[PDB]
Amino acid sequence: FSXLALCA
Repeated sequence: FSXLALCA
């Protein structure tokens, strides 16, 4: 996915 819990 694109952005879960570490999109940083």
